[PDB]
Amino acid sequence: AQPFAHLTINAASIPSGSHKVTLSSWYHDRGWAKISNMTLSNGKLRVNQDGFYYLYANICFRHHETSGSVPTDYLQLMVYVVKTSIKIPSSHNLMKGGSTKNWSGNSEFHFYSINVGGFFKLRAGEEISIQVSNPSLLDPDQDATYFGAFKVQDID
Amino acid sequence: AQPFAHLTINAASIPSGSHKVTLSSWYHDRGWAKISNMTLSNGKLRVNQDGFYYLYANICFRHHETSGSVPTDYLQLMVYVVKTSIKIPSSHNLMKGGSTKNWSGNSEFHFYSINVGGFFKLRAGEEISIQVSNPSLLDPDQDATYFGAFKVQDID
Amino acid sequence: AQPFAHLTINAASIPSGSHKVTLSSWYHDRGWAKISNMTLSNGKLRVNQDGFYYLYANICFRHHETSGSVPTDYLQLMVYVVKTSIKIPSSHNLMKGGSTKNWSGNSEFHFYSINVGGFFKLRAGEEISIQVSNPSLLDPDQDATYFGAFKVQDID
Repeated sequence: AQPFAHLTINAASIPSGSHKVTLSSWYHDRGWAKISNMTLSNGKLRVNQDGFYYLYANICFRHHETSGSVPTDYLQLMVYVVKTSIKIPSSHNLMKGGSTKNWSGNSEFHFYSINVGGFFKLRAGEEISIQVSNPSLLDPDQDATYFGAFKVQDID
Repeated sequence: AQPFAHLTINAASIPSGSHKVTLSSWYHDRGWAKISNMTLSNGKLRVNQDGFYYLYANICFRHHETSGSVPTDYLQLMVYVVKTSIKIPSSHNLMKGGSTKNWSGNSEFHFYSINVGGFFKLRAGEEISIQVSNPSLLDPDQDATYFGAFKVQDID
Repeated sequence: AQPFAHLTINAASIPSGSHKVTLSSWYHDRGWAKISNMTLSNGKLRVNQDGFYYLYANICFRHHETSGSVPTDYLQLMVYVVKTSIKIPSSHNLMKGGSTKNWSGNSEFHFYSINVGGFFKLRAGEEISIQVSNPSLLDPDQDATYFGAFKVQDID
């Protein structure tokens, strides 16, 4: 039936840096993770069926004093949903979300989630990927960090 | 026709504590609140028809110095969208969102909202409910705190 | 086919005030901005076909110390999705989101994004618009600030 995907983060895809990076490991076969009529290729969600899709992502970041220090008090926690063309490899942000945070001292725990959503016209061959800042602060739970898409209607 | 629900907060389901609780009272028949081919049973949204639904929630929290003061300098405003099943009961988190906030001195007025959304496969008999921390800080307005769902396609 | 819109901010509709305003200039014809069987009239999205629609908005605010300073150390960064009508002079709030935030001159860069979404029953002639506080702090990129709608089903 109509294409779709709901992907949960695989805790492998997370270095120990602050640099913005493409998340490359997502489950598509366990818990809430599912996919149909679309292809997952190392963090790249390829469209197989032309259409107007509703796209979305939810990203939680967290930090507990107990787990150690971090280079700085002030973080830029951002999420970018990117479209890339297998044909014309031009790459652009479909959506952006996030917040600057002062997780400064004398607080045992800090947490913050970001969500984005939107309706976009997609062509088979096009790929959707997720980039985030501070990926070492990501919350690994499946109810926490995910992204997905579902076709609403055909190209018109 | 296809099932759906948009439920608004009934200011009754609001204790005076900071412990996380399931919100049990939502309207389904005034203002923007509505429901069709779905059943609301004391805070639980039961699925009637099997399908792939888009689920969402928006939750607003606020605080006035005039109202008094916060339980602590550092607060944790969170939302959890929980799924349950007839027999074989088992609370399962579908999504979570939130932030840690320092609500003190600053301005007699503090506010923060959270939103979560996602595409899930659902079976008749399963129930969607909402839990939040600091429920006594909820914004009672129908445009501030609500949750809902709408079927997108049949199970496949 | 079924109606929809995805509108992106036109940097014209941005005053230099802190006063809450209705954003009056959106693109419907370039980049990801698109519209089908809905009509844009200076900031309001008119519904032309009765239906149950999914509505959404993403708003991003940001500040560069190089741009000068913020009107207050503690800012109210809010968005309200409002419904008005071609006929009556009413004005109804459908969703609200936002946060109070300290951008107290220290860090050289501040950013914060908000997103809201919901399922609403709409009649031809009703119009959707966006109101935000601190409009001079809006991020003008098409992936940062937008709102839209897509019909899910006919009225019932």
